[PDB]
Amino acid sequence: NVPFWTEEHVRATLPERTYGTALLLAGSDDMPGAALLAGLGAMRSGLGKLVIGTSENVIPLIVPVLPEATYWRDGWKKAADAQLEETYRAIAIGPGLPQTESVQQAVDHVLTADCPVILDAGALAKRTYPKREGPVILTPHPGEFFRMTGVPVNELQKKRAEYAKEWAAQLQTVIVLKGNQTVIAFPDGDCWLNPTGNGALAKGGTGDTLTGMILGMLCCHEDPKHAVLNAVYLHGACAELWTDEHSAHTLLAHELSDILPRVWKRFE
Repeated sequence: NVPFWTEEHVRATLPERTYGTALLLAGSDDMPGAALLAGLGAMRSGLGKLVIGTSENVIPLIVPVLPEATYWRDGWKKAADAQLEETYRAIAIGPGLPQTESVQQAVDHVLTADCPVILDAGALAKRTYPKREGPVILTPHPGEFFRMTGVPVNELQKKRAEYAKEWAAQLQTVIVLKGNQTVIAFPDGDCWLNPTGNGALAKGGTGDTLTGMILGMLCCHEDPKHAVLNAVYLHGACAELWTDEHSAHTLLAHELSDILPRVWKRFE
């Protein structure tokens, strides 16, 4: 069946430490937290610089915790009106964003850039993608996969790998289908199962940190496929480290980012 992306694979593909500038389009007035979670995840993951295109009111909520980030005021809204005039190593859009047509407009404009693009949360919708050199990485939860494909959650959960591989090929996008054993399906037919992680991840916010982690690693890995696989793996590994001395019921998403420094070290 589908092979696991093992510690062996992680150790052989992680980069040895410019590291690129990433753009994170995330966070809105009622879902501001996602921008901080994704921002922390991204900056913890090897990038050189991070520009956060978030709503004006969200900026002040990020600064005290992540003073290393800089901003593109109302970036995700502005992205809906015109193509980006700045060059980025990788872009992520969706965490904390509403499921609206305006967000989809921003997605269309972002896709014209020459770099890997991650779509998550609010940026995930039933649609098709334009031919481009950079990979498009979708990170849906089962419910969002249903929104994207029409495949019922109850049906999807019975054949996760098959459906993920099926749609990654049909859409020609990378698909990180989250769950107990996250499936990573690539457009070229490659597919893997993530072996790390536990129920501590089944709580709001962990997906936002993952999106940030993928964004950051896309900036330090020469191979985007390895960046995605290693991000999903390390994200789960942080949750496993947490449960050694803490109850899986008590993890807060932002703590995965606090743990990554030591976990990553182990794989070097």
